[PDB]
Amino acid sequence: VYKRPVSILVVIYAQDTKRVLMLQRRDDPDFWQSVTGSVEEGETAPQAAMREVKEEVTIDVVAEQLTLIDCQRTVEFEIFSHLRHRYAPGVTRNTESWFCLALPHERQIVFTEHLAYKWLDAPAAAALTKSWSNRQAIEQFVIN
Ligand SMILES: [Co+2]
Ligand SMILES: [Co+2]
Ligand SMILES: [Co+2]
Ligand SMILES: [Co+2]
Repeated sequence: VYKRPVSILVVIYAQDTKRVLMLQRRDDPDFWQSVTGSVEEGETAPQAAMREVKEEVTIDVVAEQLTLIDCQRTVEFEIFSHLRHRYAPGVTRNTESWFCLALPHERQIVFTEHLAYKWLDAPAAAALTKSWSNRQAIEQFVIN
């Protein structure tokens, strides 16, 4: 089915080390990223963010009393040519809203959508990712 061109990005990082959790995509194994996901019909961006965090890295934010922060930033970017097939005909732009999630410590991650995970210092995570928006979010909200 078609992916929706409205998405969320959740930058996950550990408060004590400031390392950033990066996840290896299955459709593009060269693409490491923070948690991203489409906003589905009838849900809000924060709902989608909490849902994708539960689905993709098995972290439940309500139960753990963690705090999902809305970064109050939205960007729009061109969908990678090789991934665009997943969107409806004529759709080439994706609009992405940013969130930040601070864990108290690095931890062991069980993932579902990805091939592997790594904890990296923020500059390295930032340089590693293929997504300019993911990079920018790490730079502005982890590094400062
Ligand atoms: Co995703
Ligand atoms: Co999704
Ligand atoms: Co997902
Ligand atoms: Co999905």
